[PDB]
Amino acid sequence: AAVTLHLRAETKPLEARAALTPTTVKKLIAKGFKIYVEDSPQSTFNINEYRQAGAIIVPAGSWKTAPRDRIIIGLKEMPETDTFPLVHEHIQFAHCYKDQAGWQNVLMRFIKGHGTLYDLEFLENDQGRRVAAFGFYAGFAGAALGVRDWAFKQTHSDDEDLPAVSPYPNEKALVKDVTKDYKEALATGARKPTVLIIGALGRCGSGAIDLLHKVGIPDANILKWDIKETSRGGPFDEIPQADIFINCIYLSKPIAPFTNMEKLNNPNRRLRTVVDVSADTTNPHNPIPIYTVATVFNKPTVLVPTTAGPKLSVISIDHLPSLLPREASEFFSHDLLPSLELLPQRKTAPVWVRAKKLFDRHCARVKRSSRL
Repeated sequence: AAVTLHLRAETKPLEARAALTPTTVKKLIAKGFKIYVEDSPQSTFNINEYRQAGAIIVPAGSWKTAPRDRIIIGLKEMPETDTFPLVHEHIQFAHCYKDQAGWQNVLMRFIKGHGTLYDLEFLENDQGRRVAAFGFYAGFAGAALGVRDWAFKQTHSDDEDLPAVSPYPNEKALVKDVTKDYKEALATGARKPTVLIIGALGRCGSGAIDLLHKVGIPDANILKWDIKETSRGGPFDEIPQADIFINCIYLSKPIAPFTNMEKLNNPNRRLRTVVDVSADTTNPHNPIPIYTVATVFNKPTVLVPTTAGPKLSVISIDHLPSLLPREASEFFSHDLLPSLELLPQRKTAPVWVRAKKLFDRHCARVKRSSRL
């Protein structure tokens, strides 16, 4: 019943996280698994770390010719330019269950090769909770950039914007960089910022709070809100009153927004930075209707066109965990490990059976002449 996992190197541009880390590979091998790991220069992990963990090192792309019994595990989707049949059982975020452009073609590759897709985004426990995501570090990274933008505004003129950001090698490095910016801001006479976090109880909230504490922002300066508070109904005066606002709650139904331009266009507004960790350009009812652009690492902030009050910017990056690829990967792999240990019995174990049945359901939606 021994299982063989093959960690394919990511091809998606700039993706430096990994589905399995050296630490998790070591544990799996200790559990009887056989693990192959493809060399990946862009990975934040050095290939030698996997070698020392006991992995069999192979060339990038080797999975395409690997024995059919190997389970191919990766993080991001396959290149839309690849069209050959997928014959293996794959574990990955395929992004083809929400009618994404070209989703049918994605599934057709599996159908043609008689392969199987166990999508990471829908892998859940028996209670319905996802087994592995990147919430904590999405909030941690979000808070880090939030502090950096707030600090930038204290040390530069409004004519300048926060410069391009890049992934950090480890948490210590990120905290050190944010702390430096932070201290430089305080040196000018700015007071320690007040931070409002909506969704403070979830993992994203926990992550944001952890970054704030580590940078030195007092627990007293953090207003921790969640459903209990948001249930009052927006707009919330606490948002314009805070120096930094971090949102961790995803809302897409018709309800009063958390804030709006009417409330932001006020000379007494203190708010300088809004980090919407739940940012989604595809959201039909954005609870923070003050931006339409999804910012990116090379241009992290976008101006909110206010008519009164100090310069206000939004950070709407949808892949914040990529700012700390190593830690994001360690947390993710750790959370995923228990499910991975059930692969030997994936034919009957609900966590995997659910994923397989989900795959079958979506495949059944695909009607093509080539299947006749």
